[PDB]
Amino acid sequence: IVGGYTCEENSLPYQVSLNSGSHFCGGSLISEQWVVSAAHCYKTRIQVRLGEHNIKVLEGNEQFINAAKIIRHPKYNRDTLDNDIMLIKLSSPAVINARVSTISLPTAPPAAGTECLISGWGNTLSFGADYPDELKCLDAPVLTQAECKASYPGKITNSMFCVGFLEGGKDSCQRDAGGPVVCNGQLQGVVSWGHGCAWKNRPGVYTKVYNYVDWIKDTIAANS
Amino acid sequence: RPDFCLEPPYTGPCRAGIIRYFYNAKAGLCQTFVYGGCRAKRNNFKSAEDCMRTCGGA
Ligand SMILES: [Ca+2]
Repeated sequence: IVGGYTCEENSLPYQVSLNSGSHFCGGSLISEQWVVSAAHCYKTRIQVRLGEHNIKVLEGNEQFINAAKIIRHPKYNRDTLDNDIMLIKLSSPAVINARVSTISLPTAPPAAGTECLISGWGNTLSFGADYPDELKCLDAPVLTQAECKASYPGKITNSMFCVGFLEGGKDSCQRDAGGPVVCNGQLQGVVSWGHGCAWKNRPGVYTKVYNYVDWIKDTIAANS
Repeated sequence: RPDFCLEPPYTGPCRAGIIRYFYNAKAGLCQTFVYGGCRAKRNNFKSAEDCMRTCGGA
């Protein structure tokens, strides 16, 4: 996250870290045994880290659970980036408590102008590599689909929407992918892609979680 | 070594952070970089050995 601030400790109890060697993507806890992330975060083995704030230091609220099943959306296209969403089933249920809990799936997609919260342990610089120990947060508005398409002509599919700023300096970045965009108490987006991070006129592009509510509920049922 | 060995490393637009190798022609060796997870260019290898086999150095 570029141009954000350190989140209050464990104030985003649905935020997870995906770890393979080290932190490489985020995710969102949506049930006791299921996490939503991005399809381009796929690896064959992933350890999910819940209850984290500082990912380099033991704080005592963490739960580390290996993925038992990892399921990419069947229409994910790795060249257009269409349908960039994935589900991870935990090998055991997460313990739900004050510092680890679920985020609601959305009942309607978010209106342009809605203020949302984007979070992750991704790069904090638009140039360079400053990967933070502590979880970062960014308050940012949903853009109109027209402005989103104008910013990235020809590239915005029906699975995508933009959140952020055209003036530059505030955005998600590498190692934020798969993590949450939360608006009005609902998980509305998955961090996906952009041209650079926080560049002028190039806002963040996110997967529209609302479009996958049925796919998520049915996939959970079929694997549970 | 192929022409694409001389191209700069390419993180690309996706926002994962996946460790990959590229040939750094200035240093004469394969080095690591952070790959975003999609739209890789050709100077992008999953191991140092793959990079050295194709592009040399070291
Ligand atoms: Ca920790």
